[PDB]
Amino acid sequence: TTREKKRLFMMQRAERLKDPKMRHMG
Amino acid sequence: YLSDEPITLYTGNPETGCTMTVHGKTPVEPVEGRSRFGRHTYFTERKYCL
Amino acid sequence: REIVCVQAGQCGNQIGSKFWEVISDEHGVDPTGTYQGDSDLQLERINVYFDEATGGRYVPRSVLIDLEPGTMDSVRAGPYGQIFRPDNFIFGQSGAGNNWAKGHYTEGAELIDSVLDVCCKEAESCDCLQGFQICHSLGGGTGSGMGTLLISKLREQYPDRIMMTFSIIPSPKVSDTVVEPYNTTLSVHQLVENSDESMCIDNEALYDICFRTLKLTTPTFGDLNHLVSAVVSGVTCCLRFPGQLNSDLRKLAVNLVPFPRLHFFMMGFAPLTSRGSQQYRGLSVPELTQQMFDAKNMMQAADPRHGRYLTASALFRGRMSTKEVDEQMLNVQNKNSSYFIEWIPNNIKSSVCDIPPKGLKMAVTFIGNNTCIQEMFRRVGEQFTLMFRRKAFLHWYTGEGMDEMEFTEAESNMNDLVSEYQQYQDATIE
Amino acid sequence: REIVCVQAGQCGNQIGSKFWEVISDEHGVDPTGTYQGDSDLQLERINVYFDEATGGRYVPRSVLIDLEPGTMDSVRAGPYGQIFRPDNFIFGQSGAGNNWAKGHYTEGAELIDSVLDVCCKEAESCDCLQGFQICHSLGGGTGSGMGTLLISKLREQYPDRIMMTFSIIPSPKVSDTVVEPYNTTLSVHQLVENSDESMCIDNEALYDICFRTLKLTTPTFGDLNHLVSAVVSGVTCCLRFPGQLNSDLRKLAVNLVPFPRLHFFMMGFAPLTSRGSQQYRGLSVPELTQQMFDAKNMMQAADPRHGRYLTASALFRGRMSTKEVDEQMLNVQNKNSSYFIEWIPNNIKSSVCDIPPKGLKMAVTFIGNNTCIQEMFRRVGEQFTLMFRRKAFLHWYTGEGMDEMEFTEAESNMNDLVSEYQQYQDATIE
Amino acid sequence: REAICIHIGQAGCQVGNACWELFCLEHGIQPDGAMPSDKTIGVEDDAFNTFFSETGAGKHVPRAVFLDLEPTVVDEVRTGTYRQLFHPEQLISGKEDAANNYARGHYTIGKEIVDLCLDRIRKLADNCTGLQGFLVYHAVGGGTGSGLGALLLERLSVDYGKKSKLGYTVYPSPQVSTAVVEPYNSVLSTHSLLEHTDVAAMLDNEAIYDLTRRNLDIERPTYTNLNRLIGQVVSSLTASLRFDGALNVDLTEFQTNLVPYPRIHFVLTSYAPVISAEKAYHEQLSVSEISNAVFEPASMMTKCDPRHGKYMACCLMYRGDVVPKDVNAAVATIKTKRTIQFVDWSPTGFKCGINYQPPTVVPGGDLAKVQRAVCMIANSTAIAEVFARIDHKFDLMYSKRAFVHWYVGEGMEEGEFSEAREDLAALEKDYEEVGAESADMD
Amino acid sequence: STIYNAVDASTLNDRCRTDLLDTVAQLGRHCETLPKKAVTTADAPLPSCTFNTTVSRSQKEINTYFKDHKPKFHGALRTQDCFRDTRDITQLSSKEKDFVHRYAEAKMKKSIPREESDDVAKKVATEAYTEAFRKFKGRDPTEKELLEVERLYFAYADDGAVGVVQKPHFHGPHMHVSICNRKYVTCPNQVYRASLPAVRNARSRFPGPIPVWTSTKNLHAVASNDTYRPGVHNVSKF
Amino acid sequence: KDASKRKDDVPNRYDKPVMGVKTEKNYVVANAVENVLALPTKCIPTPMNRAVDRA
Ligand SMILES: Nc1nc2c(ncn2[C@@H]2O[C@H](COP(=O)(O)OP(=O)(O)OP(=O)(O)O)[C@@H](O)[C@H]2O)c(=O)[nH]1
Ligand SMILES: Nc1nc2c(ncn2[C@@H]2O[C@H](COP(=O)(O)OP(=O)(O)O)[C@@H](O)[C@H]2O)c(=O)[nH]1
Ligand SMILES: Nc1nc2c(ncn2[C@@H]2O[C@H](COP(=O)(O)OP(=O)(O)O)[C@@H](O)[C@H]2O)c(=O)[nH]1
Ligand SMILES: [Mg+2]
Repeated sequence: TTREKKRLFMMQRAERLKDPKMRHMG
Repeated sequence: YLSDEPITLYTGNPETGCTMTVHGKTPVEPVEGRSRFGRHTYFTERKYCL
Repeated sequence: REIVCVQAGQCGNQIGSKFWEVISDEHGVDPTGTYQGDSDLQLERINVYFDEATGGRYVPRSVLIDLEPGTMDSVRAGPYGQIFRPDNFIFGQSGAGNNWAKGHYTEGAELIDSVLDVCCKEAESCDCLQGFQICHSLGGGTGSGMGTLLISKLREQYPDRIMMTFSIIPSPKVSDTVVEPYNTTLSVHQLVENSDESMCIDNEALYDICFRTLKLTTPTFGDLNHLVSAVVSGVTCCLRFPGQLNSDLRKLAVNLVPFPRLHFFMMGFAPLTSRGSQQYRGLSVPELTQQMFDAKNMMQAADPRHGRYLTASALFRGRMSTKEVDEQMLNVQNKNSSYFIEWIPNNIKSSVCDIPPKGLKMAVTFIGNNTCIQEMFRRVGEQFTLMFRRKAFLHWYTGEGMDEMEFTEAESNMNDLVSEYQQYQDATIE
Repeated sequence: REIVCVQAGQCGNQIGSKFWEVISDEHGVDPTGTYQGDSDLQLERINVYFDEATGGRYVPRSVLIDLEPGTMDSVRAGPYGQIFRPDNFIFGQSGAGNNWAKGHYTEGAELIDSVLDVCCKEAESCDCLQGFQICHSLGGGTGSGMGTLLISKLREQYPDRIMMTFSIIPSPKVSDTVVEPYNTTLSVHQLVENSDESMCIDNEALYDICFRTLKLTTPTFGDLNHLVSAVVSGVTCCLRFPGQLNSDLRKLAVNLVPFPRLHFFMMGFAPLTSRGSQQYRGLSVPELTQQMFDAKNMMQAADPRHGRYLTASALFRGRMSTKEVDEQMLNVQNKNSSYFIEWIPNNIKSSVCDIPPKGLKMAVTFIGNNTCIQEMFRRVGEQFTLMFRRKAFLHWYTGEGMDEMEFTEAESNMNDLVSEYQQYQDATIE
Repeated sequence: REAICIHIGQAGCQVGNACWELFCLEHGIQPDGAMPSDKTIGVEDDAFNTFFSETGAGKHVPRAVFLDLEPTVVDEVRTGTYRQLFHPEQLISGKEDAANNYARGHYTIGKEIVDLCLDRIRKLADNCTGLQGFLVYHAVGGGTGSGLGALLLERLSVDYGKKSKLGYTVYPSPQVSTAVVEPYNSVLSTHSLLEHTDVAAMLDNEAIYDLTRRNLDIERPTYTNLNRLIGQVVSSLTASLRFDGALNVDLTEFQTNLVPYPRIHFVLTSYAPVISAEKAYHEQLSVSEISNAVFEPASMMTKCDPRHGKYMACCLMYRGDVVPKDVNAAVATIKTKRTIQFVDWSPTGFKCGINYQPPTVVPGGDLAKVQRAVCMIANSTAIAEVFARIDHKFDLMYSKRAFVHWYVGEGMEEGEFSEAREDLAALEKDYEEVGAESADMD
Repeated sequence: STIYNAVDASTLNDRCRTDLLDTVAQLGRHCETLPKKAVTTADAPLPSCTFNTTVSRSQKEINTYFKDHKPKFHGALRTQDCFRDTRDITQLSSKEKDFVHRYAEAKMKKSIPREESDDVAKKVATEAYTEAFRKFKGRDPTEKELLEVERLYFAYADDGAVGVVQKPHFHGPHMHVSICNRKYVTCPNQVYRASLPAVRNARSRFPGPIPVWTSTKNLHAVASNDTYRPGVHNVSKF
Repeated sequence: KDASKRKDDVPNRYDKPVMGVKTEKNYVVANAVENVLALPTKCIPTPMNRAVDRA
């Protein structure tokens, strides 16, 4: 389903960008 | 002699535990092999913030 | 009757840290901010220095300002640092460079609006505001420039209140910086116009207090700042505890200042004695009276023996008789008539307060208005004239933008202050 | 008393999504549409924002419009997207291209009839209709063109209701598009004739709110849209809950607008504080009022200190005494008297509502009519004059069909609006 | 909160190897650029930030460029032990040397290489948020160091403007010499150093050889010893930015306290506990004794005697176990001495600094390990005597135009010799005039 | 829809319609009277390639009212002074002029006579000062002692006496604190005319740690700390 | 060729600024005369005018 994949991608992106160092230079 | 920390007034006595309280100190990293007098600036400079 | 504190520069922030430690101890406030005291007398005036935050907590009404954040991380890291409100720390990015013009004109004007916003936030919250209290050094860079700038703005906004300053001035003997005379001269020019009452302290006098009276083996700046915090917390004691003869900062100003420019005072605190000696002497009003006038216990390099007292004030803390206070002040006034200005019939005011600092049976703080303070300013002017005649380091200040005429203004104003004190010293009844 | 909301373009659709999340939370509506609340006070005014469909569920009276379906697929994918009625989403097949003329004349007229049909179907279903509420950006393409087209058609069809708009306008410092001045000028020309009351927001002001006040480490557009959703949901609180002194959108308009062209207002919401700082300061009516007038808490780049307040309104939510509200608003009027227009004896209206926003015991929203809004329009007109004198990009608009005379009319109308604000901003001693 | 180092030519790159070896070992960065840290956000330091930046893979890289016209020394850095520490773009090398000609470096060859250096420095300055100066290492005796150092300082002074440039310079020794044409290059170099530097520290190899023979017990010293001493001095001056202390000193405080007039910016440097291990057993090392040591002319790293001039300002940096009261007692005792003289217009002659981090020990080093040290930089009129010995050698060679045809053929007008010689004469007269006691009404 | 159509289609009576339309017309006229900014016009010498086109682009194209009421109250307090009116704030004060004269005398190493002015305020102040000096001491003041007139600020009392303001107040708004707190825009202790000081814009800097400010030349350009400080020169009255 | 001039020349040892400026006055008499001429002031609110006294 498209909605499930979009929600999953957004959740993983939010998990990645939570660390400021990783947002800067990951 | 290349690795031991010199005994100071600001490090206190290691074999008695006494340590004078003075101005100019900052929080200390607990990692092994690091000096305790390294500067700490997280409170006033949140690094990598935007 | 609420006081607002301003802490400026490294010296000011460190003295402030020790002051708030002393005040938190006297009112039984835990370093987490929780009240843990053991008498209602402690709680009933807590509002004077602390505001109440939600669920038990108390926060201290103080503003911290500095041009480099190195000190601010140190005070936040200190044992009581957590009590301070995070929004109350104001800091820049580049240092004062030990330059008065840089601290006053370039980074001063950049930060001054945010400090005035915080000071207004603190002042407008009080139901009735008493004077401000400021601690700073005159020899530094951000302390001198931004302290005098902020004093000028607060004096514009609250001209009917009291303006009080505690100020450190460079020793003629142990300087840490070469350009001290310029910063000191410009700052005293600002203070003599702006202030209502100013206390001056020499680091040399605190070292002599520690070594001769306390016999400390290894004194540190923490001890000097502890002595200063002790007197600062002592002057306000009658504002916040009951007593047989109440007193107030405005009452001190009215009794101490004969004319508006003569507002520079000497400081002392009496019960100081080494741990070896403590077993040999009990506290009593004669002992406090003898120590309070002993020049060994005075916090300035000028000595009373070269001048005359216009006025003096003594505030006593503790359970004691009023007869002994009155008779001691009468005996000293009658026996020592040569050290008192003769066209004033009685120079000493006394005050008595019931609540001593915890763990001491009695204490007294002494404030003195003596013409010998003119000797310090003349000495600073000598070092300035030696440096100024040769334009020794002037290009830094001129590069910031000052006209040389400002230096001549500061010299003329200091010379007029010395002349006015000298003329009142040699006045006569005729 | 029912409100109909219209959300246009990507910014409008995103703010609408956050608004409907906040409103669904306050009335306890599950994302399936089922009522799961815990007090009858929630049900008695649910009609104001929701219509009831059979078997319990509620659906929100909102129309979704955009020229490219990307946002609609995003809102359908959102956490509350399912609640929306499928027939209420209207979309085309090609974008606005950031061009006002494209959004207004060619693709606008093709869809506008279907939007008017849906809006009329929604309006005629209400038992009593209150004003419309519209969210859109003025710098975009479909937001500006179709929003102003729809505003004109609804004002023709419902001239006796209220027309209220919340609008975001491009920063001169943080812009995403080069042709922003043309779209902004034409949109302001349409709004000053068509609107009854217009609120303006700068993304720069919301970023300064987040960074200085909230100390957010990594802010996102969702936070910006929450601040906007908070003020919009706060203005209507007195319409839908009991209180000691009820208020209404029409009552706000009658007290705020002295003359029909002066209907542009500033907004603020007071209880904003970072999670670390909140333990150090309790909320109280003096604190909310002081933050409420603090320009740091105002959502536009223009500063009130460069103008004067003609009128202001404060809506309080929570259980509180009327004496503190009245005396605080009197104290603020007396203390800042130079910033209030002198030919109106009292400029502030107050209102009190019993039910606060979720998670806060009390809150206040502020609406202000201040002449400093002229600085924003002057800045946009300056950038327009730089671009228009050189015919910088006009061929796009002329190829769509616009007469240059439209540009000269819009410029003249905005210049007259700036002049009217400028005469009242400055004092006249004579 | 950061400083960028620019290394030019052979002496500057070799001194750079010792400096970066010390800064790595003091902070703890491994030779491949790795350093373990704490896994929880907020419990971490920043002292490395002055000299290193970390990559997203966790490698550390230093804020330095290495500039040379011959490949050999940079290829030696590329193939040595620190191969993985430096970014390869930072190590810039040309094809052929400036052949001891200032003219060849300035006009013909440095003109080709200078734009790559400026592009690298720009890329470094863009990755900063509180840059507070440039540190430059070069020798004025050689062709590329003099010519390209001058050209690069001129370009930096136009592009960056107010930013400070502090130079550590190896000047030609008064009787030890390595090349015949040293006077011409040093004279032409000093004009550029005069216009484009805020503080200039002068070094002579003959003084550091004397210091290593007298204080240390080394019979056959080599350049690595001198470079390790220079690295210790630079580490002492920059420690005030990197570690906790009682009295910090920002680089602008040095310029404010040490420079009285904008041209009077040439300073002498000395370091106190230079002592061998055997001596440590029999010597106390109190604050007053090392303070007395810093004033002995046997401690200086430049061959000049300060008793032939007057001091204008002194800056004393103490690191280690020192208490301010002991510093005050020491400075008052120094002030009492009659062999130490200050100009009468400078009554408050001293600046003090106190830092808690004691000096680091390097595995192959020759200094003993000590709990405290003091370092001094001071401005004195005696330096005017140092320029006179180079100018005499210039006059001796120029009286017969001994080698001028190389400079004129490689692109330089003969007039530049006379202009530079007159500029050094005026600088000598400025140091004579500023140091004259008092004045008179007529 | 225009206002005329709405008025003509409304349910109001004729008189209210006429009143509303007249109000709108008067507002329009008063708006026309106001100072304004001139509408922009395209330049004349504009180059080519602005009127030209391209084949693909050509294929794409489709082708009085506000009366003044100033009520006066009997026995209202005096809020003006002659001495206050004479002085101005942009020029040098009298004490500054005195210092300039003393500086010139010290530089030239000789006494310089002062200029004589025919201002009536100076004469009134000198007469009052001479009377006070004669009351305090039997002598008349000398020329040297009459220089004190320049260093002081003078004002009239309510009954017409001449006095000296010991402690002047700020010419902007300030606080007088009593049993209640109050703001006074004007107070008798003020020396200069009352004015509202200019303030710096709160949103001048970028929303972030980067050093970007707004330019001093226009409202949209940006600037940084390169060779000048843009944060100190953003003060403006409006 | 670079011909820029960044640093100003050092001053002569005889070049001195104007300094040592002193004003001459008798502070006792001046202070007494200023105190005699001083105007009284009050920090209490000014008496408010009644609504009937309008013209
Ligand atoms: N202290 C010290 N002095 C050095 C060192 N290397 C060279 N010198 C001295 O510096 C001078 C030579 O300058 P060089 O650096 O070789 O000149 P260059 O920069 O290579 O210029 P070119 O020869 O044209 O390439 C001589 O006086 C050497 O004694 C070193 O590593 N340490
Ligand atoms: N008594 C006392 N003096 C201090 C303290 N810290 C610094 N000083 C003195 O103040 C002067 C330095 O001024 P400083 O506070 O650094 O100026 P700033 O840079 O403008 O803040 C020197 O004379 C120091 O000895 C302190 O905690 N207590
Ligand atoms: N506050 C806020 N601003 C937005 C949002 N989406 C876009 N913007 C801003 O609005 C402008 C773009 O306008 P846009 O909404 O794309 O116009 P449209 O294409 O007609 O819908 C830019 O300044 C964006 O930064 C949003 O969700 N919230
Ligand atoms: Mg070489």
